[PDB]
Amino acid sequence: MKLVTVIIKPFKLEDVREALSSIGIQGLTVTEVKGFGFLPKVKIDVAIADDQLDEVIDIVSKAAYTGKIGDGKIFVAELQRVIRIRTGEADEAAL
Amino acid sequence: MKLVTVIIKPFKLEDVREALSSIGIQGLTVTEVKGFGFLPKVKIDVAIADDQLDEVIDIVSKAAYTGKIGDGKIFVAELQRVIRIRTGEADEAAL
Ligand SMILES: Nc1ncnc2c1ncn2[C@@H]1O[C@H](COP(=O)(O)OP(=O)(O)OP(=O)(O)O)[C@@H](O)[C@H]1O
Ligand SMILES: Nc1ncnc2c1ncn2[C@@H]1O[C@H](COP(=O)(O)OP(=O)(O)OP(=O)(O)O)[C@@H](O)[C@H]1O
Repeated sequence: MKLVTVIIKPFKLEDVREALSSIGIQGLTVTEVKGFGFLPKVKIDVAIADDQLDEVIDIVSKAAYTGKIGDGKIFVAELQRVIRIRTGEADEAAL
Repeated sequence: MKLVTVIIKPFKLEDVREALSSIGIQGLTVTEVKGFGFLPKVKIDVAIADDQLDEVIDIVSKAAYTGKIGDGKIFVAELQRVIRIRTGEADEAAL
């Protein structure tokens, strides 16, 4: 499992959110944040199966790209476990 | 050490916060976020010792459970280190 974090300009929220839906990813979390690189930013977190990693950074990158400074960055970390409180399903079954 | 992240409906904040206190966990961080699954959500992060993992997801799950869609999810990641700036204590001593 992986946790993929995208931090971008608040205006590209729509573009990345729709890109995500393309490959069947609707579950996600968005935090209003400030990035010093201080300006308003949108942080988007998404837990996925290992098999989807390259598929996700690909679609996100293209969705955010403009070629101009400030397109954003992608951060990847390992997720030891995910649990759906309602069912108790874990990992891939919890998504 | 582990980082346990709970994302739930803003109204269950109290229930989970009290559940946490039951097993002696008062240290925690809460972020107002939006979850697309877009609606206001409460993200609760809590760093703990390894020995407390099952104890924590157990109490949180029961505290949040209703059986109805939207009970929330739990995300677990490894924490390489924790430091208490004031003392310089690390890990379990930093909690
Ligand atoms: N090293 C970092 N550590 C933590 N947050 C970071 C780091 N680098 C960037 N960020 C976050 O990611 C956001 C997006 O970065 P952005 O792409 O705008 O950076 P830039 O340096 O201005 O341009 P570019 O990435 O195109 O060179 C930043 O506003 C900030 O919130
Ligand atoms: N795969 C994911 N990646 C990132 N954030 C997620 C993911 N799945 C859920 N979340 C976050 O967790 C919150 C709680 O999920 P919630 O339990 O409400 O999901 P659901 O699919 O509506 O219902 P259920 O979990 O009961 O099937 C979401 O609003 C979102 O902020």
